[PDB]
Amino acid sequence: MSLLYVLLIIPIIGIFLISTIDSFYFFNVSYYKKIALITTILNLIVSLIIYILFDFSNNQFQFIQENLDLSFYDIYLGVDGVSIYFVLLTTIIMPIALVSNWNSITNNIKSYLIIMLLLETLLLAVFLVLDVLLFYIFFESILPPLFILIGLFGSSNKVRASFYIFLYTLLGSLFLLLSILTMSSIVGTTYFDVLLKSSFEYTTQLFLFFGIFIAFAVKTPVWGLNSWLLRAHVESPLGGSIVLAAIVLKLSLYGVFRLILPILPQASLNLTYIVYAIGAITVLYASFSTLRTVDVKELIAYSSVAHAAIYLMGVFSNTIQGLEGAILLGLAHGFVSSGLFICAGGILYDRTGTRLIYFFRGLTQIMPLFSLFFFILCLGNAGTPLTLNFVGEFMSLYGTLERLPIAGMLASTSIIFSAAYSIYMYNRIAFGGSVSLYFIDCFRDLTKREFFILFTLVSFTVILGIYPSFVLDGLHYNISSVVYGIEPNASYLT
Amino acid sequence: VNRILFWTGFGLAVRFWQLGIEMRPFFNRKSLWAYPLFGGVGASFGYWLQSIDEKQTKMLEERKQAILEKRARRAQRQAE
Amino acid sequence: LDKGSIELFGPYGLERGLVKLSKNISSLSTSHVTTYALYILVGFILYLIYNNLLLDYSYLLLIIILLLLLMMIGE
Amino acid sequence: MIMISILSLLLSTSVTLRRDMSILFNRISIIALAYCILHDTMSLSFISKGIGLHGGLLHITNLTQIFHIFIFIISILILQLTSFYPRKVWIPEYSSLKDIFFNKILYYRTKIINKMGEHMKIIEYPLILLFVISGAVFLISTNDLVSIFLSIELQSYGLYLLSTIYRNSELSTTGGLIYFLLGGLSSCFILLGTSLLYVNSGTTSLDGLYILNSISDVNSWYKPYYLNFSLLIFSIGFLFKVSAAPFHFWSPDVYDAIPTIVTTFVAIIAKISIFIFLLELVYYTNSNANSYLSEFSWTYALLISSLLSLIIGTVVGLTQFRIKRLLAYSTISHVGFILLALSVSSIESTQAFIFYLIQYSISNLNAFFILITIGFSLYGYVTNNKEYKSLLDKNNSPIQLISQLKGYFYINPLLSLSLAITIFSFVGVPPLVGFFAKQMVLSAALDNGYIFLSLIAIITSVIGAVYYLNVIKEIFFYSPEHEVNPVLNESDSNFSLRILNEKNVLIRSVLLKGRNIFISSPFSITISIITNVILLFIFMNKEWLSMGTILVQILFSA
Amino acid sequence: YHPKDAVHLGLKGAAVVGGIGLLFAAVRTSLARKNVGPWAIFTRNGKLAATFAAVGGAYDFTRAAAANLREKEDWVNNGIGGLFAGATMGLTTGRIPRVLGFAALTGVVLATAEYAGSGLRGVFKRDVDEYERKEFLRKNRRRPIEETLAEIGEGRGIKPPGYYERRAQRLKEKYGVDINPVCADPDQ
Amino acid sequence: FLPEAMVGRSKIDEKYPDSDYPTLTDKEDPDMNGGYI
Amino acid sequence: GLQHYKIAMDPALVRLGSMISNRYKYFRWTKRTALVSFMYVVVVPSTIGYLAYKTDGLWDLRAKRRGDLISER
Amino acid sequence: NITLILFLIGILGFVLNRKNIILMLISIEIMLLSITFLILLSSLNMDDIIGQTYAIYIIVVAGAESAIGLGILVAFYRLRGSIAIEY
Ligand SMILES: CCCCCCCCCCCCO[C@@H]1O[C@H](CO)[C@@H](O[C@H]2O[C@H](CO)[C@@H](O)[C@H](O)[C@H]2O)[C@H](O)[C@H]1O
Ligand SMILES: CCCCCCCCCCCCO[C@@H]1O[C@H](CO)[C@@H](O[C@H]2O[C@H](CO)[C@@H](O)[C@H](O)[C@H]2O)[C@H](O)[C@H]1O
Ligand SMILES: CCCCCCCCCCCCO[C@@H]1O[C@H](CO)[C@@H](O[C@H]2O[C@H](CO)[C@@H](O)[C@H](O)[C@H]2O)[C@H](O)[C@H]1O
Ligand SMILES: CCCCCCCCCCCCO[C@@H]1O[C@H](CO)[C@@H](O[C@H]2O[C@H](CO)[C@@H](O)[C@H](O)[C@H]2O)[C@H](O)[C@H]1O
Ligand SMILES: CCCCCCCCCCCCO[C@@H]1O[C@H](CO)[C@@H](O[C@H]2O[C@H](CO)[C@@H](O)[C@H](O)[C@H]2O)[C@H](O)[C@H]1O
Ligand SMILES: CCCCCCCCCCCCO[C@@H]1O[C@H](CO)[C@@H](O[C@H]2O[C@H](CO)[C@@H](O)[C@H](O)[C@H]2O)[C@H](O)[C@H]1O
Repeated sequence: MSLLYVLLIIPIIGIFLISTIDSFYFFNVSYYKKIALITTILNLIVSLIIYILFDFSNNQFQFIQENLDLSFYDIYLGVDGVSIYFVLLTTIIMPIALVSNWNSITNNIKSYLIIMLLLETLLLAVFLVLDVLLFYIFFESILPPLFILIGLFGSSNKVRASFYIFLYTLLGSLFLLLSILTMSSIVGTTYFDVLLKSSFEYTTQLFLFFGIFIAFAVKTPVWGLNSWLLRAHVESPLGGSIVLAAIVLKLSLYGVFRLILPILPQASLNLTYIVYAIGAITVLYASFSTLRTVDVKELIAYSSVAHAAIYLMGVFSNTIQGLEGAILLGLAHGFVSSGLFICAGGILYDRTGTRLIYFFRGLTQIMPLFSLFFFILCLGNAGTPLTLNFVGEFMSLYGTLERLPIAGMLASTSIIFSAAYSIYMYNRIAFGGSVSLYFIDCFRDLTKREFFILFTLVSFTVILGIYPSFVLDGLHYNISSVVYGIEPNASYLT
Repeated sequence: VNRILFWTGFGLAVRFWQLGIEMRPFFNRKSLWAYPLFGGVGASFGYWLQSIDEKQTKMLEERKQAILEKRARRAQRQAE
Repeated sequence: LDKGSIELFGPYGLERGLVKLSKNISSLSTSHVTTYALYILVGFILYLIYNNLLLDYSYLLLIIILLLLLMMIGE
Repeated sequence: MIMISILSLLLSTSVTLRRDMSILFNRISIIALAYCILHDTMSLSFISKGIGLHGGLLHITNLTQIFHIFIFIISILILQLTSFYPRKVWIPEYSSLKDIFFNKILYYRTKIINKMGEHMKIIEYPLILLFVISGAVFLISTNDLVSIFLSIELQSYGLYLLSTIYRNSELSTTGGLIYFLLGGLSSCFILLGTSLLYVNSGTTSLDGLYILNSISDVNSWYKPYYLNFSLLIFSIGFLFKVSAAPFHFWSPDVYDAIPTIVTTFVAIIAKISIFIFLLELVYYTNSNANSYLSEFSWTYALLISSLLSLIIGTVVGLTQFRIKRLLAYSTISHVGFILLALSVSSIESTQAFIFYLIQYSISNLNAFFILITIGFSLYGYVTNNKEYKSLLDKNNSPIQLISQLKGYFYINPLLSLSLAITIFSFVGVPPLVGFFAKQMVLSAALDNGYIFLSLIAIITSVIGAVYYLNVIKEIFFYSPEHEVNPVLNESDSNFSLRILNEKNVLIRSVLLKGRNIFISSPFSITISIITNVILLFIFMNKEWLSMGTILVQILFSA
Repeated sequence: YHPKDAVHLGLKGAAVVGGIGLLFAAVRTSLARKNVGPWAIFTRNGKLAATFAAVGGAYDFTRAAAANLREKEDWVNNGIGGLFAGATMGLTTGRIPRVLGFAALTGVVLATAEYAGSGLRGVFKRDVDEYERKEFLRKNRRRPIEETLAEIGEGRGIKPPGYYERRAQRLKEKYGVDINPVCADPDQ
Repeated sequence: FLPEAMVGRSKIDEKYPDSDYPTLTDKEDPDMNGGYI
Repeated sequence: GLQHYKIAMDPALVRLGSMISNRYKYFRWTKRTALVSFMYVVVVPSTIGYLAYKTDGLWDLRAKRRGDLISER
Repeated sequence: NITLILFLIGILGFVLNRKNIILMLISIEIMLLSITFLILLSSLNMDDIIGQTYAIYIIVVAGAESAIGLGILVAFYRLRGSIAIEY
């Protein structure tokens, strides 16, 4: 069997073991948690084995298994240098997601672990499948377990929040389905190798673009459309919020390198000015309203909207630099947003039971270790050099500017306004007076669990910010096949 | 995937779900014979689906050749 | 906007309108066989009118869309 | 074989008056339907668009036999509901082959198993279903107008009788009355349509009408306007029988009033026969040549019905609080997808039509079994909610409100996920089977120019998903209002079960509490086989979809 | 093209759409629960028939008018008549927001119905071999460079062979400046 | 012919009452916030 | 879930948050709200889009030297 | 022309009926007598015996619906005590 199926089967084996141990024993919930965490370690172990054996400049799909037994819907699993790092991020994030929420679930612990083990399978799949109809199948199988992850383990406004993400993500995904169905009917299949050969007529590509973009604007999400995220990324449990922002948000970032860039190039080129206008607006309106947010977890959720706009504008630049910067900023947001939900929804909400920023002040005086990590995370969210977030923004903004110079200049306002929301939140909670008077008793500082998941996540952000070539070497050759263009003395050689 | 493998497992999955819906214990020793019976029925149904597959393949093959005569022979008569 | 026109012109507007719409339509369903029979004949006449006068398809949608709005309005 | 079965069963039930003798007559109705499956299975060794039999008044087709067997198996699964007691008592001391085959268990089974329950006492219930099945498998194979009329009445009249068979319920008799009075008017429409066919063509044979339509379809004294006008009246009656809007107000009321056992059968079987019959009629009334004939195509009524059924079925269901009324409206939104695939007559739409009908008949069946099993499960539970106290026919429909399902995840977690997997299939979420059905219907419509209807369909699918999620939120997002019965576990309350042997000597005595009472195996196994088919279709799709591709290859062949 | 009398056609919609709504008021009176009488169809439910008449007359007239004004026949006019129809729909409820909301909801449907093609009747048949049409669009993998340039245009990173010499011409014609870049090397 | 509890429009108004959706006017709510003084 | 530490929850601030979370239920269409809802959603993005349309491929700085022109069109 | 008029009478029995579930029983049979009567008069015109036979089988199904219809109406009356529709 292929080694890419081993990534899928392990979480499946782990769900089986959680449901069949109580039959060998009133077993403790501690042993439920250990099995799920070990089984996400193994996926990470395997995924690094896949990465050692990867070939950084091969234009054929790798780790493929020859099926030669065709059906109507067959799983085809290939790994490519444009998808490898999305897989690695998934497998590094899911253990922290489990450890972060280790004592906070308290009830329905089996069901909680079985959903996350299910989620890791489906999100691993969406990066590994070699069809665009297969891509859609897994891109939307994550929807039922997320409706239940929010309504069982979510906060007060959990019911409306779970309806919002499900219904918005269902609606937006059904316009992508109509366009995928058109592509398949014209071409006969949705297997990548046969689609990338095929070139659609301009008018068809103009109508496939309207349909793949409706979906991804719903799933970025852009400003006019993000009302599900400000509910779902907040009412959800801590572990739900980590997966939703780090991994689920990137399903459409990686889905533009497959669905738009190679098969609808003329449409992408001629409509970019519409994308850039939308992207510029969500860099401003989201930045303006991230200043006035009184919910700490909601402030982090709103930050993701402004970040996602920068990478969306990068993936539409037709430049090798904005394309790699978009993947780097997708990865960068993955580690940093994870840490700030760990700070907001998993530490202050553990100790105070509230998310209102009015009750917090001067937390440096009694939690110095929280303050140190909270400040480093806050500076990466502000796009400060030495973090992977700065590199992703620099390259994303450069390509946005080289393609359409006016929108990149309005996108670069982020540099100013991301810094203004990030420092203002940090100053209000850690600094900004003395330990607040609403704290009747003292609050303990970080536990050894809270320290080491923040430390792990922060370490990824810095070392990748110093040596981004750890991720750039795989991207260069594979990214070099989604650029559309020619130069006069370099093309059509004889 | 292998049909005999999928269907054998499908029968083992059907036993696990039935005990879960009944809330009866999975794996009590004096009832473990159910898993072999459910798996054997899953093996047998699948040997029947392999015979179904074999015949359908012949039929779809013939038809794709017939549509390739109708399109051909019509083009032959349009050459006049 | 965020807590306003975006939600009034969207999920909260659609929620408020549709629930009122469906309460009105289900106010038609009265379990009176006498009223059900008239509804079937009414639905029969419209089919005959549609597919015998060769009416413009657009003429139908105007009726259908105009009907939905009257169910949005109460009293 | 269905006819030999009705006559033999009729003679046996005619000379008995014993009500304890009903469970066994339902078991023989399952064995009887198994011989019919062995006969139609062996009648599938030929290729033909059709063979007229019995003087041309009947026809046999590969699509006709497949549907005959599908009808017989869907019938064998509903029959299990009346052939096995709802609950069973199981102990690991009596669980091996030697025990279940050579040993025996003796205890007071009457109040545990509901031996004298209502659904276990009607003796003619296995017979009435067998007369409905007969009308269904005749309608599939009708080659003449009179045969159509006589078959549709055989099926319709037996549905009315099934809906009135709980004679001591004010609800059931009310529903049978609504069904007969609105069903009789539908039959006038079907009779008017056929009469106007023969009176203008001189023929009652469908093939002659197909040829008169074939010769007319060419791009003066006798325009064939009657065919499209006759078939539009004709389809109005069949639209009512399948409850497509606008003629749908009857189904929510009848499906909620009659007992849930009964609504499994009545809400499935009539659509399977009516929709298969219409497909052959749509194929041979097609206008290949764009002429004035295609402007009055009768298929437009199905296009307007499908459009209206998509809207009505998904909008009106938002405010339902009764589960059976909810499921009635959900079926109307599913016939809006079946009706669009039928209206676009293409090779892709017919293959998508065939898949949608079979898988939806299979999944809505799971939705009916899960509901009936949850009703039987609450026997060991009690509740103090004041609203449940005032419900009517609490024995014929145990679950009536969606609020009675609050916190079922806490009572039975996998039964709740079976109801989740089935409802998410109605929504059309991947990787579930019901996704792959709506995918095919949308692709068929888009490929052939029905872009406007596709956008309407995906919009209403969002709206219809709202009331499906309300059911899911109710079962999982809250804590139950149902508590375990305190007496069943009282420590002093135990029922003695005796293990005997072949020569009736005690092997063991055992003390059992309410913790030793479970769901019966026929119900648990049936639920798990269908929940698994919905969840694992992406790994087992070749034989099911290939059967449809071959079937439409013949109907369109030559 | 052939001009059409807008006023005539506009009345036809009023009678066609209004005629149906008159049948709806007939249903309302027949299902009245009191002894309201036959003439109640024109007194109690008259506003039901009037709004159908108003909407029908606005649509067909305004569309036929817009057809004459633009001297074209296409999906666009089914839009203009649609907006003026929903505009009349909201005039009855007396709320300004509903006037815009109904018009948006009404007009977007009618344009979408027409541009997508007439679905509710017989869809137009091209009467051509579908196997040839589908197979051509699957194996039409390369195109003449000139064909793509028309839709996207040379520039924006699409610099086809000879772009610089052409750009020289384009700039000279517009700015009026001869292009002569500096050697940037002191020898040769 | 069916009981009012089952088809009646009333229990929809009890399960989905119109009061779920505020409709305060310019007098009782100028800030559009809920009557927040 | 877990019991948190004691917080002097302020009756005033709790209802302020409860005001914000429920704020959208009271939004109305007035002449004031339409004006803001029209400028932010339509005018400002339409204005940005127009500049994005008119300057597309207008300028390139790549390799351009003295004697050459930044304008590409 | 008599056949169509008598069909209208059955239709109009459904138009004017708010309370009589018995007249709904009656008008269905007036509608059946129209359609059978139309089939018969066209059979005389075409010298066909199949139209006569088709009438016979309509008459036999028509009587059977009366038995099922009056039987179900009896089952309803036993628990109701009234055939009336409150309105
Ligand atoms: C497509 C469908 C939707 C996709 C998402 C699927 C989500 C599946 C969730 C996991 C399956 C159900 O998870 C199930 O939860 C119930 C809750 O009563 C647990 O059941 C147990 O809960 C607690 C645990 O301490 C016990 O005290 C209690 O006695 C027992 O009922 C099961 O041990 C667990 O397996
Ligand atoms: C482009 C437009 C957007 C596309 C589609 C977006 C649709 C999202 C709208 C969903 C509306 C919310 O859906 C509905 O919300 C209410 C709460 O408000 C929920 O109601 C629930 O929460 C309330 C909170 O007091 C509780 O009484 C209870 O837990 C429950 O009734 C319903 O269970 C849900 O049906
Ligand atoms: C950035 C733009 C995002 C767009 C997101 C998608 C928009 C979806 C389109 C339809 C949205 C619903 O649009 C909304 O309709 C409902 C009725 O259903 C109206 O809701 C309300 O209308 C009027 C006020 O105008 C009220 O008196 C009435 O009681 C109520 O129904 C809203 O005024 C309208 O804005
Ligand atoms: C969960 C779903 C699992 C799959 C369920 C469906 C599996 C069964 C599908 C069988 C039907 C298609 O498979 C095939 O069809 C054709 C046409 O009907 C038939 O084929 C038959 O006719 C030919 C023609 O004379 C005979 O020579 C042949 O021996 C005979 O088998 C059979 O029926 C079956 O061989
Ligand atoms: C385009 C498709 C997408 C848009 C579709 C929108 C459809 C929305 C349907 C909403 C269905 C009902 O959704 C919800 O139902 C619950 C039922 O208690 C109610 O929810 C209510 O709960 C409490 C009482 O318990 C109320 O005080 C509160 O005002 C409200 O949250 C409301 O009635 C509605 O918020
Ligand atoms: C960081 C992103 C940077 C790229 C985006 C901004 C690029 C701006 C480039 C501006 C210069 C482009 O090229 C420039 O065109 C402008 C057009 O008015 C000319 O500007 C000149 O135009 C007229 C003649 O028409 C002169 O009389 C006038 O004094 C001056 O405005 C310059 O002579 C030419 O050099």
